Amino acid sequence: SRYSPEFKDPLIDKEYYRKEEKYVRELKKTQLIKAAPAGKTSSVFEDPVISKFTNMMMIGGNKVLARSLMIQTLEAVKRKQFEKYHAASAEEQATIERNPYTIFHQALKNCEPMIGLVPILKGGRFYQVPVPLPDRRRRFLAMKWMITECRDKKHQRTLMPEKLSHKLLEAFHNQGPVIKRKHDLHKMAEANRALAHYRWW
Amino acid sequence: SFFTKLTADELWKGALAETGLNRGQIIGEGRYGFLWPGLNVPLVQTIAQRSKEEQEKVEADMIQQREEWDRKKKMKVKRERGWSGNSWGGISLGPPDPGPCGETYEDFDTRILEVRNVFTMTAKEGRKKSIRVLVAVGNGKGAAGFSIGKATDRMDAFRKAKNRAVHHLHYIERYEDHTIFHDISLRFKRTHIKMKKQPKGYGLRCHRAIITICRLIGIKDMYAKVSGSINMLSLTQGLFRGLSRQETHQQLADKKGLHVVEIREECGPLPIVVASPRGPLRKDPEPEDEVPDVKLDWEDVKTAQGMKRSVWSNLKRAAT
Amino acid sequence: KNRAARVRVSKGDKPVTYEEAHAPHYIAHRKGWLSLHTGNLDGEDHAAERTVEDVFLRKFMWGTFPGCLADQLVLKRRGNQLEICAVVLRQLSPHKYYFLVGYSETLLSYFYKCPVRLHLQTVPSKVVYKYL
Amino acid sequence: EDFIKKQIEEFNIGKRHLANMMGEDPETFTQEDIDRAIAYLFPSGLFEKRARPVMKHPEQIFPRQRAIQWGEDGRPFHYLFYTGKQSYYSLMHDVYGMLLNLEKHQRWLIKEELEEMLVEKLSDLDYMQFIRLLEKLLTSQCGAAEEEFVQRFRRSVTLESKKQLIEPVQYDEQGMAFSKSEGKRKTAKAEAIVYKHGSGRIKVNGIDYQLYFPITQDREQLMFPFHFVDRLGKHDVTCTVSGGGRSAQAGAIRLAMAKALCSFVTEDEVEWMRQAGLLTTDPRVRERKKPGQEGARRKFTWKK
RNA sequence: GGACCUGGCGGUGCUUCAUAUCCCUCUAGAGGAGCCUGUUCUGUAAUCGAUAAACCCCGAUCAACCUCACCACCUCUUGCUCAGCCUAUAUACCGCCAUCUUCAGCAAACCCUGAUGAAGGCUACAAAGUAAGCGCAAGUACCCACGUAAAGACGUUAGGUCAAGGUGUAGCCCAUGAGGUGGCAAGAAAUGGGCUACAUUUUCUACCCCAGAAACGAUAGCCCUUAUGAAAUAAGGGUCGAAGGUGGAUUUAG
Ligand SMILES: C[NH+](C)c1cc(NC(=O)CNC(C)(C)C)c(O)c2c1C[C@H]1C[C@H]3[C@H]([NH+](C)C)C(O)=C(C(N)=O)C(=O)[C@@]3(O)C(O)=C1C2=O
Ligand SMILES: [Mg+2]
Ligand SMILES: [Mg+2]
Ligand SMILES: [Mg+2]
Ligand SMILES: [Mg+2]
Ligand SMILES: [Mg+2]
Ligand SMILES: [Mg+2]
Ligand SMILES: [Mg+2]
Repeated sequence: SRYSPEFKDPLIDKEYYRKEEKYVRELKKTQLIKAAPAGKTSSVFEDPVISKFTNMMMIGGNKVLARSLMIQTLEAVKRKQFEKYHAASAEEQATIERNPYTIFHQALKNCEPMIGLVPILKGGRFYQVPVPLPDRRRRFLAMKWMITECRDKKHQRTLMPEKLSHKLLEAFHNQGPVIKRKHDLHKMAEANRALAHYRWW
Repeated sequence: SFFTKLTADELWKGALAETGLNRGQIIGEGRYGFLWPGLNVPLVQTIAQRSKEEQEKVEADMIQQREEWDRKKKMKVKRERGWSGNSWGGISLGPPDPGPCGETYEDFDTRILEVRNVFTMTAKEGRKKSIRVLVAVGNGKGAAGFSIGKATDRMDAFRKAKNRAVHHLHYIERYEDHTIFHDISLRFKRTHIKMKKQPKGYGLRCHRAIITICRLIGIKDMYAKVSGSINMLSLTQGLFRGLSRQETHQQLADKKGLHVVEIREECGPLPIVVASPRGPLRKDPEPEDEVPDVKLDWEDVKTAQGMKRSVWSNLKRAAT
Repeated sequence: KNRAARVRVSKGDKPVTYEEAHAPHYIAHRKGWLSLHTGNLDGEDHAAERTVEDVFLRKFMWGTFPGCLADQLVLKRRGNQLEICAVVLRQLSPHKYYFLVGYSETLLSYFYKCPVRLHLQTVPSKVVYKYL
Repeated sequence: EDFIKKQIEEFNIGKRHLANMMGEDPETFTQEDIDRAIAYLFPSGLFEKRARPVMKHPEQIFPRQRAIQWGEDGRPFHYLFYTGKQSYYSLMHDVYGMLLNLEKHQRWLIKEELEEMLVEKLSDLDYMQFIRLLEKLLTSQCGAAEEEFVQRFRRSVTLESKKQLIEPVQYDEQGMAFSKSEGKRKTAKAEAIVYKHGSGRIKVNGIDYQLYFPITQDREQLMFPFHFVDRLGKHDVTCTVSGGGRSAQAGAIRLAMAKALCSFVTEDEVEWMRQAGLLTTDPRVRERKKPGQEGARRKFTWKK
């Protein structure tokens, strides 16, 4: 780390920066601050979930190809949902939603797991023990399952925006392999509902 | 190649392998013998070169001087023997080192008594040798004492031991500066020392360590037999304990309030007063306890009755 | 362990000079250089033969002032004026000293073909920076 | 010591001899001028500023040799001599006594500084107990004498200030107003010129931002300071840029525009955007490969 | 044999920790394919040295001849040398290093304790420890005081090199030394490390990231030409168009 430990984290929030924590403000004006990374931005078009998914999709430092495979996915999502409102019906239309950001976010929230499995060694044999997962771990698990179910290699010639758009609309409508594997993790934890007493934490 | 040559300091470091010789030369002597004017011969101003006879004679003198040099290396040094050759037990280290407190120990003689190679185990090294030595210092006038020195080097251990014993001396009281006052029986730990006061001219018929210690103290005539464990570092300690816990004639006279008088068979029935009390004289006589309750030694009674048959006992030995 | 120019610690009785004491990682952080010749800079040609002559000078003067060079020499080289500044001891006779000065003074001039100058600096005893 | 006295004499005479060889033969040759004269006289070229030559009064050169603690009677001078720590224990005794008589009436020194003032070696817990007693004496309502005691033991702080240095406004060109700042990140340099009004325009190496920066990430990096300070289309820029790459150049520009816009935005908001992290350089630079590795921190195959 | 002192060990207890290491975790690989390059084995008339960590693109920041010490054949005798030897011993060594070390100890000299034994020396509301010196630290290099470098003692492992050079001991001098000329570096197999891939975040072309199109993989093999060289390894083109479907156990690095 090229920053000294006294170098502090910069915070970028417009609604904070307009006006208890008054001593925090004075102390922060008396600490050194470190530089802001390139990915974060004072725009409010940004979603941190969206940027995190882009960074996890990145292969070998290509944020260009990453954002490309992300913006094409979002477009393709808007195109299909727009086709939907167009070909729809008086009432159907009011129900269909087409914000490529809410659809991604809510598909991730339906994809996230609530329980997890930890391998615990006891008596030589390894056991799969149910465990409460942290929120950071379950959000990362939802995102990583989505990315691996895009790179499953069972898609053949299909391009990445087509893959992620189809998978993510299925996940928003609560179907597909990511929901299936979350259900599989949940069902295996149930097989293992007694082995949870193996936990010491 | 002169370029691949090296310093001699470096050549020997490799030859000796002690980490796991040019002094007989003048500054201009050459094999060709071109005796110069600033070197060898002083500064008439005439360059010249000696002949085949002067060269051969000078180099013959040089090789002979080398030969006498290897002689002064290969003389023999004479080490006095202590208790045996290749031992350390009677070896006299010198006077104790002069004190940095403007002090001197010049009438003091230091003699070793035991040298042991002592080892402990280390995590990194393993067997680690430390020399442990015991020495005794005395001026033959009563002041003597022993101490242990421990080091990695024997000279350092010797120095530590003697310079510590001069600070840990005793004072031994002597009868007529030749013997002990009485008979001393003492068991120190598991070493039994039995010493008898003896008349003049009896000699030091004691264990060899006791002989050296009593030569450092000034005791000239005494008998001593040691039994049990003969450990040197219990022998010296028990010897010093008994000899420093002697009871003298004046102390006996003061404690009992009576005259302490001598009866020698050499002089006759003549009474020889050796110690009178320095205070009042007690007038009740000493109680003649008939058939005294005293613990006798079976070796002494055996020698008295003549049933002590040994082919080792009264052997003709050298002086002291 | 690194063993390049590091005189190891003995028992605390080993006289040692500033030069010998410092290790190669102090080579211009605390020590500096004993030979100042220009060839090791960016653009020059003859640095190799300068060093080949350098080790020669060190060993010639070591064998020619036998057992009087206290510490190592300073072979500086400005212009064609090679200089062999020295720190030689105070044991041999001054006429012998002036002799070996002259002998060298002319012999390295005829070996290397330039002005060579020895500026001795007599010292009583071999200096001690620290006892290792 | 006679050593110290003759060293002093020799410095004085040599200092005057030093002003002769130079040219300041008038008597007052200061210590800075002494350092200046020896620098030139014999060129250093040694990385350690102690390994270079020097000409100070023997006082600073030679250390503090403690005086003899007993005369020619034996009879040591201080009454607490046989503690071996006369100065420290005399100070602790005194501080305890002032706490006592004050109770009857009613930053901090570092260990090395205290050892320098006492000319005696000290334990860390001894220092800690001394500091504890001194804090007991300030916490207790003490008088002006014990105040000068606490203040001859307390030392300076040398606080710094973390207000961003505002560049002057150069009212120039024909009649416009600008600020010309600089920025650097990952071998890239950007000198930026920002005029107070102008409604938006960049000229990065002659062309606009849509031409020099085809990547929307770079355009976001160029937006960043304006969209923080709510002055998006209210100033205009012109930037010269050398070295680096597609993101390093944009970061250097971002820093330069922020450090130039500081003069056009208020001081509370320049503090606010310093807190937001647009006014500090990024010290993250590429590291060095090492001999025997396969990268800067990357190693080879098997080692265990 | 009894009892100890010190150290090492314990599938040794309690506590506190490791953080790129201890696990759960995170990213990219190895192990599967081809090629390159070391090593083992086989082979040859055909060097030597490294050989768990701490050998295995290692002496080599480098062998067509030279290098070269190997082999074959043929020659030379005060031989470039007040010869020589790359002969044997790294278990005689200097030299320069590996390793613990991604440690903090090593300690002269004293003093005390242990009935003056091997040994041991802790309590800050303090019970005997005091300490020069080396080491960490500190100071320096690079862009900061951060990070990375350098640095890391005593010793351990008779750890690595008599072949870098020097060299003790023992040997040769018709020889084991010296020179010339020509060959030695091949795979029924195996293994270590890399390089490139098995494509769709891909492939080719422009552009150097707003297009068109496709819907793959040899730096191998054979042929041509060129570079350098007395004498071809390298380079470009042509040709071809392998096996290969992201690799189990185990493992590496951050
Ligand atoms: C046979 N052993 C007792 C032995 C003997 C000698 N030398 C002699 O005794 C010869 N002495 C004469 C020449 C007759 C005077 C030896 O010289 C050696 C060794 C042992 C080896 C072992 C080596 C081995 N290496 C090759 C992998 C090894 O396991 C290690 C290791 N630490 O990894 C070694 O210690 C080893 O390298 C080694 O040092 C040995 C010898 O040097
Ligand atoms: Mg004998
Ligand atoms: Mg190293
Ligand atoms: Mg070997
Ligand atoms: Mg040969
Ligand atoms: Mg290092
Ligand atoms: Mg350091
Ligand atoms: Mg060996």
